Amino acid sequence: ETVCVTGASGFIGSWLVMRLLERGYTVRATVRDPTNVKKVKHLLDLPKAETHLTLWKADLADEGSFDEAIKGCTGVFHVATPMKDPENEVIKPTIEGMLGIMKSCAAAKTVRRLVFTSSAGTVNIQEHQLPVYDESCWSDMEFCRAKKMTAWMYFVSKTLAEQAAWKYAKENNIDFITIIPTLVVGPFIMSSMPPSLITALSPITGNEAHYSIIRQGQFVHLDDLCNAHIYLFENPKAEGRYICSSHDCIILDLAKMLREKYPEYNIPTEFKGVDENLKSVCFSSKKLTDLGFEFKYSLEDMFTGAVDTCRAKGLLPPSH
Ligand SMILES: NC(=O)c1ccc[n+]([C@@H]2O[C@H](COP(=O)([O-])OP(=O)(O)OC[C@H]3O[C@@H](n4cnc5c(N)ncnc54)[C@H](OP(=O)(O)O)[C@@H]3O)[C@@H](O)[C@H]2O)c1
Ligand SMILES: O=c1c(O)c(-c2cc(O)c(O)c(O)c2)oc2cc(O)cc(O)c12
Ligand SMILES: O=c1c(O)c(-c2cc(O)c(O)c(O)c2)oc2cc(O)cc(O)c12
Repeated sequence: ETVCVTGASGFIGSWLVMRLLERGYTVRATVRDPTNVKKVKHLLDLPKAETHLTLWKADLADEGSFDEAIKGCTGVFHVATPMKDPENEVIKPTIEGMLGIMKSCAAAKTVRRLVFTSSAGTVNIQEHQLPVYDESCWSDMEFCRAKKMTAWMYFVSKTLAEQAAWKYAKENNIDFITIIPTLVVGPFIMSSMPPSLITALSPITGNEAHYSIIRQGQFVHLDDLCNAHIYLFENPKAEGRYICSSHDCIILDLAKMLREKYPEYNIPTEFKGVDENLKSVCFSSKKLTDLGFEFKYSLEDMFTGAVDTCRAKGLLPPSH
């Protein structure tokens, strides 16, 4: 059958296409710029890309642009998201894009299910942290707007887009699933540095401005995540939002896993404002596992796959 994947040039999108191709789907991968060799080379190099992968130019800002790509699809995987005035440059596009792709799905008449990649930023952005988050939990928009932490506009954009999308999904018998990853970490097929690896390997690179997100962190392996995407597309019992997250630990525990694996790097021992009495916040993937889905990887796997791919590509120095 034929499935569309938006944001195929990205870290999650390209890995998902790979997996969908390996499982024997015919894939329509969407990109904003098909002439960009540094993004399409990696797509066109995937197994079965010659016979089962087609490329489609589309942009979330352009109303109707996903129309033709989606027409004749049985499934859509909406992974793409827009990345000075955030309210209009990021927020509105994301919501409109989202609706735009369900409109395009309905216009298509052939889509049986739409799977949206959401964000942990839709779940736990509030001032007080619960010890365990689940799918009934939603982020606090007034806290986002009033405090404006790093990435606030992506918290707000994805929360609003997913809620706007659920409205539409119930209205129009559009059968909609959402998957909520926490920090996605793993090897990758792209030659640019995955954004979430800038955050995950921050203990190594010393990028302080990324610590807050891993102070109390949650993690999922890219391959577990893509599988979860396909599983949920297929498994017709699937309903609702699904958290996809395999590990949680505070930054001390992360950094401590890393030091032991990577003596080679200058991985600090203590972090500002972080007691060992800091509780870890877990994202419960019970709803997903109760369906039957199983996680195949470990925190160690994630960061090994990551650091190995990053050095191989010259994105990380081999030591400090
Ligand atoms: N990685 C994580 O830790 C993580 C965790 C939770 C949720 N997510 C969600 O996962 C998705 C994938 O993120 P990722 O980390 O794979 O990011 P990425 O590698 O930066 O990929 C993002 C994709 O978005 C596409 N895109 C950006 N602007 C677009 C636009 N205006 N129209 C159409 N496509 C556009 C980019 O395509 P081009 O640049 O080719 O145009 C790129 O393919 C995002 O929705 C994000 O919110 C990621
Ligand atoms: O670069 C960043 C980023 O992209 C996101 C992000 C968060 C979400 O919830 C999303 O849904 C999303 O698309 C992006 O958060 C961040 C949080 C930080 O503390 C620091 C960062 O550098 C980022
Ligand atoms: O999409 C992203 C995302 O959801 C989160 C995130 C992870 C968590 O574990 C949370 O608890 C949380 O609230 C947000 O971080 C990110 C960091 C990046 O560099 C880039 C991203 O795209 C995300």
